[PDB]
Amino acid sequence: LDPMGGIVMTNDGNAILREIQVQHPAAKSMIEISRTQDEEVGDGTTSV
Amino acid sequence: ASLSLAPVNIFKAGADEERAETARLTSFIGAIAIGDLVKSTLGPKGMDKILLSSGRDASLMVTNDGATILKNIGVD
Amino acid sequence: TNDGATILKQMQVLHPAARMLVELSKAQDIEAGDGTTSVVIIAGSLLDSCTK
Amino acid sequence: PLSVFGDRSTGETIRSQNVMAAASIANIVKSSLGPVGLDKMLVDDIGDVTITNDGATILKLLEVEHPAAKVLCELADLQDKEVGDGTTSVVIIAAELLKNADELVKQKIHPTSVISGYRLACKEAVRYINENLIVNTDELGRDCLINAAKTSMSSKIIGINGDFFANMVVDAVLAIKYTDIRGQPRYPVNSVNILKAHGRSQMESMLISGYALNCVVGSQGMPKRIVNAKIACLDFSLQKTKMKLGVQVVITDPEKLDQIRQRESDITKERIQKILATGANVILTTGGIDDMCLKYFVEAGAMAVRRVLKRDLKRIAKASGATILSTLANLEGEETFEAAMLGQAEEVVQERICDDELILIKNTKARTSASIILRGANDFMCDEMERSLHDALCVVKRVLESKSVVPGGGAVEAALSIYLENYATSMGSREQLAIAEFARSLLVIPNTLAVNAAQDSTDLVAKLRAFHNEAQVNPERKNLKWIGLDLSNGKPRDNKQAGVFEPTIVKVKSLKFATEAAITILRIDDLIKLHP
Amino acid sequence: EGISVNTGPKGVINDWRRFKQLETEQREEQCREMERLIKKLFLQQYRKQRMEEMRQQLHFKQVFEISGEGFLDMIDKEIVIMVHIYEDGTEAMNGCMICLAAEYPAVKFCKVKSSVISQFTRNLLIYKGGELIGNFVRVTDQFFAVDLEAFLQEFGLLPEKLVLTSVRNSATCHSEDSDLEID
Amino acid sequence: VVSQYSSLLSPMSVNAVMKVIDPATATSVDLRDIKIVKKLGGTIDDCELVEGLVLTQKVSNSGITRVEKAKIGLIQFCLSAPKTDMDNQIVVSDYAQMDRVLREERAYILNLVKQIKKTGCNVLLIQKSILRDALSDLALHFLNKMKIMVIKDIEREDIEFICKTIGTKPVAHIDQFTADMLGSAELAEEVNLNGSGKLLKITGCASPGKTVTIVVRGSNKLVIEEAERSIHDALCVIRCLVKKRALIAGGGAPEIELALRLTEYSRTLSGMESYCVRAFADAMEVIPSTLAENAGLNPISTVTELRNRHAQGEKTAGINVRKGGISNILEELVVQPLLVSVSALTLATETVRSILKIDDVVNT
Amino acid sequence: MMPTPVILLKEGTDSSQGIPQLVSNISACQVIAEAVRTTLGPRGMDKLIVDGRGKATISNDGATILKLLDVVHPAAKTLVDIAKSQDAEVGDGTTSVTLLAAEFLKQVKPYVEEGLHPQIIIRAFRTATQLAVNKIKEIAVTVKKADKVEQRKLLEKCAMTALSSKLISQQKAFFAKMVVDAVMMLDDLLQLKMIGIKKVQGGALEDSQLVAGVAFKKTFSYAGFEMQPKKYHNPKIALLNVELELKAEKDNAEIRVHTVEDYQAIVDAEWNILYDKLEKIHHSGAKVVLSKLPIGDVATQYFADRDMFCAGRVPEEDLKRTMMACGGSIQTSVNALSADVLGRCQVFEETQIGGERYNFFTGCPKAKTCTFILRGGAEQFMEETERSLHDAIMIVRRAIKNDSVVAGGGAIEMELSKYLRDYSRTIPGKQQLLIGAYAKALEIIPRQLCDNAGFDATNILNKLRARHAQGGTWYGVDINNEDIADNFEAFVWEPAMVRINALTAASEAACLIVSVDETIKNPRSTVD
Ligand SMILES: Nc1ncnc2c1ncn2[C@@H]1O[C@H](COP(=O)(O)OP(=O)(O)O)[C@@H](O)[C@H]1O
Ligand SMILES: Nc1ncnc2c1ncn2[C@@H]1O[C@H](COP(=O)(O)OP(=O)(O)O)[C@@H](O)[C@H]1O
Ligand SMILES: Nc1ncnc2c1ncn2[C@@H]1O[C@H](COP(=O)(O)OP(=O)(O)O)[C@@H](O)[C@H]1O
Ligand SMILES: [Mg+2]
Ligand SMILES: [Mg+2]
Ligand SMILES: [Mg+2]
Ligand SMILES: [Mg+2]
Repeated sequence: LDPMGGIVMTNDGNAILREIQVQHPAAKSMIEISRTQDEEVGDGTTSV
Repeated sequence: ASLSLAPVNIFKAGADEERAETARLTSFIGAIAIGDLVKSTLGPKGMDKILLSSGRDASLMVTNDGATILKNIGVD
Repeated sequence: TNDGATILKQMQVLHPAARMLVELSKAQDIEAGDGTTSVVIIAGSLLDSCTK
Repeated sequence: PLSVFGDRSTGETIRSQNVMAAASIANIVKSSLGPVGLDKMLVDDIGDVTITNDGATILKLLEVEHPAAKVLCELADLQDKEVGDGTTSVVIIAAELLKNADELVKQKIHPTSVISGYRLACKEAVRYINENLIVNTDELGRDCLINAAKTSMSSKIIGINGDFFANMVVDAVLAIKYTDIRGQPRYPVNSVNILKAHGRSQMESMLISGYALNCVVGSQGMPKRIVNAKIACLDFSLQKTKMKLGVQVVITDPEKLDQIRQRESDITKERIQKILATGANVILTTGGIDDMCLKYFVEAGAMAVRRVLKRDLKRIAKASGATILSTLANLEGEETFEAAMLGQAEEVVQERICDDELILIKNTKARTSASIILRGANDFMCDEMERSLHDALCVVKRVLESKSVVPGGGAVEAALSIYLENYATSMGSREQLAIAEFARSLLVIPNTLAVNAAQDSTDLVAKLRAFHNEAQVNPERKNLKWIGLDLSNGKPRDNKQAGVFEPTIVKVKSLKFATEAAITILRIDDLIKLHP
Repeated sequence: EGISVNTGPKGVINDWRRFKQLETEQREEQCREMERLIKKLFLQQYRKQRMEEMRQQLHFKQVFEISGEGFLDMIDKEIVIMVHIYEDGTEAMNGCMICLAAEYPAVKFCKVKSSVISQFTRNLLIYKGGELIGNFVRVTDQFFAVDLEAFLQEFGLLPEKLVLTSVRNSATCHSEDSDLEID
Repeated sequence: VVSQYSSLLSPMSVNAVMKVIDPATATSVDLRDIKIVKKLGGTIDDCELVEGLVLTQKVSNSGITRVEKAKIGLIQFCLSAPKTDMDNQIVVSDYAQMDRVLREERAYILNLVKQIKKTGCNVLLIQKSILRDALSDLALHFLNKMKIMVIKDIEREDIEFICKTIGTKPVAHIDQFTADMLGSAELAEEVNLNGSGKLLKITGCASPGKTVTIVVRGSNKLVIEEAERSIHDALCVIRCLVKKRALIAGGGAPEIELALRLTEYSRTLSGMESYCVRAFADAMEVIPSTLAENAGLNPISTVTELRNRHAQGEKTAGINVRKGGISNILEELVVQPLLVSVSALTLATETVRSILKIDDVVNT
Repeated sequence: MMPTPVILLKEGTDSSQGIPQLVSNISACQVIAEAVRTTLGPRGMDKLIVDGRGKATISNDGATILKLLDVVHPAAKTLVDIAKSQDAEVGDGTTSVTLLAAEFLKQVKPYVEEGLHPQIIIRAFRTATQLAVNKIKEIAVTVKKADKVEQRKLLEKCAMTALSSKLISQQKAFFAKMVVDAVMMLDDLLQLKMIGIKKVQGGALEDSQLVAGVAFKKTFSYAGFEMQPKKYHNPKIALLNVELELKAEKDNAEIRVHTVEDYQAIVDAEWNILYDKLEKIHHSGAKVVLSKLPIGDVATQYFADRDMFCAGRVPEEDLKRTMMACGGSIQTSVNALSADVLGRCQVFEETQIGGERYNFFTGCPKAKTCTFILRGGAEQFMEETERSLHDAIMIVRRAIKNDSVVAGGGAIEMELSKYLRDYSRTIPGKQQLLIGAYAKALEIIPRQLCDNAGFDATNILNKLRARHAQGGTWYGVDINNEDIADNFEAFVWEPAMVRINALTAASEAACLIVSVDETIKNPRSTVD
């Protein structure tokens, strides 16, 4: 459930990690890792 | 160096002090006020004063006596 | 800083005699350039003797 | 009786407060020293994350309120500016110097004597370093550069991959070499464009034998690769011509409006016609290009790039031999463009880098230039790679400019401590104590190096001091000057043979700056803080 | 009565200024709050707004949540600054600010509760150059990101509109020491 | 604080004063002829005494630096499109005029640059302008093509100093820009301060002016400001030597001699004024106590020893911090001009007399 | 960290651990020592502390200053505790203990900061302290002569040394002689409660006196008291614990009579009971009557008619002291008032001292007590005089226990430092640095003396070090002569147990502080 009111319904790793707000800097690093994996090759986002 | 006019404060809160000229001024002002209050009640043609008490009793008195006038007033 | 004039001017002193001493240091700086600490110390000592 | 609207701390109170502030600043960064050092994570108020080991970066990002702490932070910044390495060692040395100097002052030693002793000790330390501990790099060949780079990149995110990053750095620095007047070589680091992009591992970081632009071609129509490139560098926008503020168009005969409007764009059309007719293939301009002119560039089969950075354009023009043209005006009052103003590179391509593209101007002639593309796991890792890489580039520049290096791992500090504690017996009576405390303060670096590795700091530093003392006393044991600390095994080691070097300028500038900062803080004995 | 007091207040100028600075801060806060606190107390169906919405999701961070001192000194220093007052239709406003902030890096979207700043609490402040240029109160009467975008562009408060690079290029700005070539 | 860097700064200050005045027929020193330039970075050991002038402005003409046998020209007009003093507009009603406007503006700029170059000028200083553009891009390009190092944004207040140093005469209209108005210099070079900044230095001038420049370097800003203040104090002291050329010992010797002699003088008076003069002498005795203090010396015993030595006849006996005792200080080379002690005494006495004539404070 | 929805400890629990908390503890101990540094030596200065009620406390004693400081730091409370411990066990050295403990901690701080294991430091401290105590016991000077005059001189010199740091140091010889006289009259247990200390405002310090007997303030005389004679030349003193006034015989007693004759008989019976008690007192031959319980007006007048003296409501301690000074027995019953239970003194007098009336019992050859009547200008003046006399009294008692002395003024500290450095020079080297740090820390006392006196501490320390190294055991700081001198020949003497206990307590405090690695502070309960 987005802050904008929309609903993202998926099992893709990158989307799930992208629509989540975190405060711990290590969690931010992990989110950035998910985005990097998605952008570089597009697959294996959950595995990484 | 006066007791009140010194860089270090030597008194409790609210404790005042008045040096020579100020003390003389206050004493003379008080004495003159009292004398002007009681006078005009002097001599065969003196007039009376009305004393309205501020207390709950609100007692009313009219008098020509200096002692009675001075006794029933708030003096500071 | 160690400059007497700079020290005196930098800090607000709020008292008339203190301000006159500050401007004394300024004047000594203008005419001489150094000795700004000595002149203020001398004025203070002179007034200290004036007390007694 | 002062009647000053503000606080006032005097004497031992303010002296101890200043020492407290400096020691706190030191203890902030003391844990990021040496190969067994560890990075720090800085999180701003809005939530940005910065993972770094550089002391200058940490001290710059941190909010600081005490003036002495500000002095040490600015000292680290200055050390970063003038040298580029040792930004943590300088802060640690300065804070230890203040601590020991204040301890001396508390013993009723006058601060002036302490300051004089510090000055004498600093001068003697610099002289002894320059006369005894320096190693000439002439006979060491290329291995000295690689080893200096590897030493500088230890304690960094790219520390383990030093075997590869050091070759990369040395090649990049040697690429930008140039000799100026009066016949000495100068190495203009910061002319190496460092481009970051997450993606593949660190080992896929590329050294471009050319220049790398972080931009894209203007239009999709123009080709993304040109083999024989004739670069034309321009410093003016290519748009419809708009007359200046002092000129206004007033029409009284309506028949002239069409001609006016036609010329309004025909002027730029003719300029581009000249530029393309000279034979140009690649056009880079700092100004913008509107779609009308992009159409000419597409039809001509040439690449046009807009909004190029000024420094990037200057570097491209210098490397390729082109000349920046802010206008098309010759010395006879005409619009023209000679072919001699065209730079040349043997290939200009637009490569895709992790779902993004950038122009790679490869192998420019008339000059060799270098650029570095860093690949990391995420943005934070790439930023730390860039910072450490800049540290290494600065170190290699210092080594190549001044050809003297000194052993690393606290060998210099221990040798200086021994020599200074020996030499202090001859100067004065209280500056004796000052110089002895300077020598003791110099020993904080090996202590911190050892304690960061969870080794026996006391025993290790005692062994190192014994080695250096025996080297200084015994005439024929001068080969023990290079004994430093091996933190991987926790034993003293010949650092000259181990390949642990650093430029002499780092140590010398660090000592001078630390001594001056300590003197500046120590000169204070009263603080007035006016109420805002 | 005619005291013409001599060096009387002089002996207490330190305390007088001690309270003077505090009352100056209090009056600064009061002036900042009160200046707006009570002073105010087919093309027709927007065919293109759906396209603007679907372009808006294509990019994330969050708006800055501010006490009173923070609100004062954020606008006192340093562009258009938008301040949203909320207490807990604020969710829709927050979403609109979140969506608009990314596409307009120049603007300084931020929000702050009214608790840290009783008629105002029960029932959007826009700054520019330290002075209020926006003139909107109770935006509930007159929603998505396109609604706020059109509402602000009607009065011309949103600066006019960027490509996405790899990650970044710049490291520092200082003396050039760029490429040089000498004989 | 720069007491450690004294062997470098004392001769620097003396030379700075002696290079801006005539040794004879000089009764004052204008300290505004000694410009102090502060540049962060380095240490105080890097302070310099540049003979020419140092400009913080950067060279607009990138790529050309360090011109030798420079012929500096300083202009006060603007190198841009023509613009009259009163409001002017150009009306275009035909495309021919539309092209001719650009053509003629280019021709005008080219003629300006050609006239400037014809005089042999190779360094150009341009005064700062706020109304119209002082240096257009076309003008800069033309000047670069002619190999002229262009320097813009020169402040208005610095014109007098620049003209006094280099020898350039300002030019306000191109009709008057001739070779005679050019200040020939040996070298005009732009240098970098080891990554801490860029300084523009014009060293070596035919017929140099009576100005010098002191460049102060330091590791932090605060020590730089204090070094500037200390250098200013040294220059002011040398100026105090220039006017009222009289030298006396320092180290508290004049103060203790004043105390002793004034006590003796007060013995010869009578009444309350004798008491006042004796108190004046006792107050003068303070400075030797302060000098004895702050040095680890016993103040009262040191002052008594000084007074005894002066009564013995040693006018130059003073406090010796190096030896931690009392000795002749002229052997320690501790001297100060007479117009420091005299000025301090006179000003302090004036202020005391002024304060003593005050009996009330009124708040407005 | 992570939120951990259900946390381990209570919310708000504060925990600090590692080297930083140890360094913080050392710094806190430094602060506590600095709070009392300037009170050490003959040049020491007093400290004034105002409580929350506005009452001031001008003091020089280190233990008193530390107690008046509301120290809440867990590590810093150890210094206050060891100061109080030294005050209780010995009575002097309450500043030296804190200075030594803080100096030990400061000296080991550099070694702590580099990761040295605290157990090593603790072992080094224990070894150095036991060696130093053995050395003190070895080199302490004792006189095995059983000479009473020599012992008295030793006690007077020790008391003078103990006193020459307080505001009564100007009259230190007079006060020390008086204190030595006071203590020598205690019999075998030297109980402090047997030495009364009375403070009377007004009068110079030299007007203070020691009473060879007992003296106490007049206690609420009733009507008819002024008719009693106020001087007796061989009185017999009746020490009683008896209420002499008309009152109910018992609280639960009730009288039930049904005849007016019985009513009159009961009234006369109460009167006869009181008069029988008074007559039994009078026929005992006593002339002075002191009672713990109130003595009524009827008894006062009865005694006045018989030329007797009465004083009721005498405090219990004063009655016990009168017992021990005169040689009687406190009687709760007057039925058997023999001559065995009656006190005796040469002279009793009721004189005036500075606006107060005092009863004096002098001329008691068999007295085992005394009384100090201190005169001063202010309440805090007499309080601090009492504190100084307490320090001197404890020193004299401890010296009575054993006449083993060492020279003061840092002489013993310098000798111990030299010995410990010499020992540390002959050990492998990890312990050598720590024992050398201990020895260097032992030099704080002469350094603090010089700093307080305004000396140049470094030169005095160098001279002392050279003198001790080249031979000379009792060389310490000479305050008046700006220099060093043989303190033993200068009669700067202290009992050895003072330094022994100081070293022991300082070492224990330092070891306890170093041994702690973590501090945990639970959230407060019932703050209200
Ligand atoms: N039919 C299957 N049987 C067994 N393993 C499978 C099958 N399909 C996929 N997998 C494995 O399961 C994993 C699925 O990962 P996936 O959900 O695609 O992660 P991501 O979305 O991050 O790529 C892959 O590693 C793949 O090897
Ligand atoms: N391989 C190594 N072995 C031993 N010591 C090293 C090694 N590499 C670096 N050092 C030492 O570690 C110290 C700390 O370096 P570092 O803190 O990373 O540089 P900076 O001070 O610029 O941050 C340097 O003084 C260096 O001598
Ligand atoms: N006449 C004296 N000269 C020098 N030092 C003295 C003299 N008398 C006492 N001292 C020193 O003063 C110290 C005691 O100071 P004080 O504050 O009185 O008690 P404490 O032992 O509690 O500090 C002792 O160490 C002693 O050596
Ligand atoms: Mg998948
Ligand atoms: Mg001076
Ligand atoms: Mg480094
Ligand atoms: Mg004592």
